Amino acid sequence: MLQCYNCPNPTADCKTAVNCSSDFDACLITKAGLQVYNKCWKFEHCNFNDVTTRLRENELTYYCCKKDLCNFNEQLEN
Amino acid sequence: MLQCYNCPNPTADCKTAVNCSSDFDACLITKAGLQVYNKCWKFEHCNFNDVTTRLRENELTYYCCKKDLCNFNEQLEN
Amino acid sequence: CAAKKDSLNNYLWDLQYDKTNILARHGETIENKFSSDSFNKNGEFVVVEHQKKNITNTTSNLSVTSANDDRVYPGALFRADKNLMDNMPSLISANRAPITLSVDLPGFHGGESAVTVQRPTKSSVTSAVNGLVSKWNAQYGASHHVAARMQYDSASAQSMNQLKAKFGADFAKIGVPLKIDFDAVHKGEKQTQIVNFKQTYYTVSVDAPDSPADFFAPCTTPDSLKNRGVDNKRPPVYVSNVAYGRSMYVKFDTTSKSTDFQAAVEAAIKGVEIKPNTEFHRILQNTSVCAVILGGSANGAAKVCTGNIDTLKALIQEGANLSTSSPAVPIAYTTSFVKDNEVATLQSNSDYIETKVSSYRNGYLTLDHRGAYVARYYIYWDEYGTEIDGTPYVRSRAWEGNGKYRTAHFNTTIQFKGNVRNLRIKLVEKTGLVWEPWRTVYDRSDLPLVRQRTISNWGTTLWPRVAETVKN
Amino acid sequence: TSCAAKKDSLNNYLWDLQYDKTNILARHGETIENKFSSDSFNKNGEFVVVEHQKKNITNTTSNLSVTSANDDRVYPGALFRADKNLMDNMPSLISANRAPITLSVDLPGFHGGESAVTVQRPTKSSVTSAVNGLVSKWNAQYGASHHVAARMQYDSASAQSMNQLKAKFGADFAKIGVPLKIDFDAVHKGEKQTQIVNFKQTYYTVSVDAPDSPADFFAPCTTPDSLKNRGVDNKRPPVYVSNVAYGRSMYVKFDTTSKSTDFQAAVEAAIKGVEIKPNTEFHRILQNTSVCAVILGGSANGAAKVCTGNIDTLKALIQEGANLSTSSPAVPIAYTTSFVKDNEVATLQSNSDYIETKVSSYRNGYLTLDHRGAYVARYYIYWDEYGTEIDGTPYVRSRAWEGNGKYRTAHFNTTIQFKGNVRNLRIKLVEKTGLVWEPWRTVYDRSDLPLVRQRTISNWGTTLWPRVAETVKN
Repeated sequence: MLQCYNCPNPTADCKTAVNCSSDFDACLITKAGLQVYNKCWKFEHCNFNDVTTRLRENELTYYCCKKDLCNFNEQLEN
Repeated sequence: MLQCYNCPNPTADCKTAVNCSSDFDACLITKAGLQVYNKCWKFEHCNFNDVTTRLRENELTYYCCKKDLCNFNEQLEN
Repeated sequence: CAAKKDSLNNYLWDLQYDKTNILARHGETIENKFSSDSFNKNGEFVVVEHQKKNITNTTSNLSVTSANDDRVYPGALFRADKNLMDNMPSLISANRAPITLSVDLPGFHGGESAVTVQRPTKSSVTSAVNGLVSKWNAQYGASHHVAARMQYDSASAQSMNQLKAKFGADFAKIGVPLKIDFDAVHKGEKQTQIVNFKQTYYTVSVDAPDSPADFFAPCTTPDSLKNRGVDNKRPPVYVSNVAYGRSMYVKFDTTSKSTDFQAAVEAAIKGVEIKPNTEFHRILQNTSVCAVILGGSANGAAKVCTGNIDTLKALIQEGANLSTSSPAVPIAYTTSFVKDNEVATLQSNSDYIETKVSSYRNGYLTLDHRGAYVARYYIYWDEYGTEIDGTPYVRSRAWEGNGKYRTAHFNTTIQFKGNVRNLRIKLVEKTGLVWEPWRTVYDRSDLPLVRQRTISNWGTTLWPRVAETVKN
Repeated sequence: TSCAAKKDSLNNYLWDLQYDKTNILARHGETIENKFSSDSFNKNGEFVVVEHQKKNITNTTSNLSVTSANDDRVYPGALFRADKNLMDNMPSLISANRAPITLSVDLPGFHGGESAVTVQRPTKSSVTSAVNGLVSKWNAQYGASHHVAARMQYDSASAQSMNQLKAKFGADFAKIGVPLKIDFDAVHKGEKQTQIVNFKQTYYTVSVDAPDSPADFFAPCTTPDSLKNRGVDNKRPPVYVSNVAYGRSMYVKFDTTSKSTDFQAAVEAAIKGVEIKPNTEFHRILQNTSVCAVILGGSANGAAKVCTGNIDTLKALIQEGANLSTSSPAVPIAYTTSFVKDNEVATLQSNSDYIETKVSSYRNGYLTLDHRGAYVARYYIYWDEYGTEIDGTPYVRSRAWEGNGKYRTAHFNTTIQFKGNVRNLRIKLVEKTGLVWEPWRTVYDRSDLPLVRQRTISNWGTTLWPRVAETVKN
């Protein structure tokens, strides 16, 4: 349904791509302080409050999209 | 709340504006033959299969949008 | 005469034409095109979008006007030629046979709703219709109040070519009293909407004769029609019925850049809430209205187009429902082919370049830290976006000076794009202390992108104070 | 009985420097107003849209590039001012009487104290020789043994303007990047899409030890006025090269004439490895991606030459420098500076406004209907037209083939044109099998089927035994 970078743990260089499940329709890449997340996501949860709570990161910047392997780290200014 | 013309049965000129329930994020106007429906809708059901199935029609065009009272009849060229 | 009575289904049945092209208009084509540009004139930004599109309009109900009123009456005969497609049909003169007419109107029994005109002429059929109305207002005038059946067609004003396809090839001469700027629409300086209203009281329809000969006097020969142009290239039609009432063209326009304009105009037509402080109210409160009223009589134009959404509502109520017993005139007519008595349809097809407009207003946030202690800000916001292709994306942002150890009198102003969303501001304060070593003083979210926003914090390390101001 | 002591005074001067460690090393490019433009053209089929909009790039990094121009003044233990020269990647040394300094190298093997060396009075040649002496000792004792793989890091950016790339890759990117012969006018016209990527392969890092006290670095009786005069103050604080990375560095230009989105994701996916295939998706973009790579060294290495290659050219250049051939240099590729006051790593902020151009295209398709069946047939064809309003609000408007429920007799043939952006194409045929009021008999009912360059649906046979076929193309 959609292909995106999904690393179950924060890593500066997420390189593993997976065909996300039906449950997921969008993709997320976030930079919380010094940690970087990449995973299949739901567009309805592409808000500050949801990403903050679901990743346990007080301060962050995030990006959401719906194209294959779009959520690479160079999409956020850093 | 999204505002949308919603008439429970087909009519030529639907005039009853209503605040759509929270789950409704779209506005539907569809011309099936000579019947015209105006309803609060869901963008995920703005689909030939979903529209025909739920209105008991086999031949139609439809228009969906996200703005207030956008589903007026002149929106479909027909 | 007889046997000679075979102009009917012998010359008028063997007529060869394609019912759906003989009355079809096409315009020269435009290849797909897309274009945009932005102003940045006011404090506003403004974007103008040009896009190629097509209008295909097929209607059978044709408009009555001054230039054609003399030729439009029930039972009249036309050729399905270029004159009809220009809404200026040419009469087929000929020694006509008697024809029967009928009228809606409530009441009437058996055949009292019908009348027979011996020599169909504009003058003669008119007097025949007036006489049939001259008396329903006698047996039933007091027994019934006849309402109007409202019908209208709306279209954005983009080009003359697309307006002709929407309203008729003769629209240029109807839309002169309407001072359509067009140039102002193409430059994004104006939005305009054209609406044609038709309030129908009653319609006079023709009783389909037994045979196509029934239409012409006896001893009318095929050659007699093959000499007045009636043929395969220009087959004949007759006015099936004619709607009586009041009609007008209305120009809605505004200098607003709001994208809810069309939806607000149409909501005003329909008589809806549009409530004190909603956005539809504020749009309609600045919409210029410009009406020119027509019909048979001789149109009449207007004067200087000065009106508002209220002028509209009065005319509706003034034309809706019966007028001063007036007809109030013929407003529409429908034609049918002599062969099979089926309703003819006119088809219009035109490409055009549409113009769309949009604008947002930049906002400013000023942070004045005139208080003790070390302040600290955490500001975020989301950028809703769409690539080419229409695919959505969300890119969140963070203030350059997020979490910087401020100090004494700190002041700064932040500039936000108008399309920013979900603004977020948190202010903390260093209190040299374990337990709550930072202490929140201001923590608000889902802020509104206002023109100006000022957040003034002061106080001490033990009781920081803070105030907030807005401005539009 | 006299001097020393005053080491206290120098320590207080360096500790009490007051600067904003961010804006002290921040760079700012040109400014531009919020412009938004779009235009289009029609290469044979292919409807191409180019859209320009004003963006901003902000970059913060502490990993500065080593070049031929600054190699003279970049060594572990060098002192600079956090001034304009450093921001331009041409730092100037602070001349002063220095103290010995201890360097360390992070190579595998070694014992405690073995991987470090002291340099009496560090200078460019004294530190370089010291480094070359440690690697030479490691290669002899553990070269045969340990095989070291480079930690690789890459920074990507779309080629849009020389100013935004200078903000991404350094104030001296121009000069460094003219060998890749970038064509900006071609990008903004939608003729090309281009990606610029800096690859850094680090074999090992030479680092400086904790100085214990910011006084020293310098001689014993140094007096803080010696620095005050020379321009070392809170307007231009002191920094030191805390470490220098050694290995292999190169710049790579990816460009294609494809008007496709997903280009950035395709190039980034290839760089990351990943089965870029399923021999279709990104596969087609990467068969059309030219690769131009210039490698940086010191012996005039070359320039690549005239530049030409593909993703397989890239992947070979990567795997050639994945390990030390314990015979290749020993080229510094990057260096990091830290503030003398608190030994905190210093970061350089660079930002610049620029207009980015994006491109998208769709190739219109054709549908052919051939009805050669002994029976009457009709067609029912629908499709969806998606769109976003001027803002970004989406909408969808369904359509119907003008010649839908029309009777088709004997031999009926026609082809239909479709914009490449239509979605969810639908097709139904049905044939007259009985009387008018009896339901038609459905031949061929298909939905949600892709838009190809050519689709032709032929139907034949007789009313009681109808037949139909589908072909697709390219």
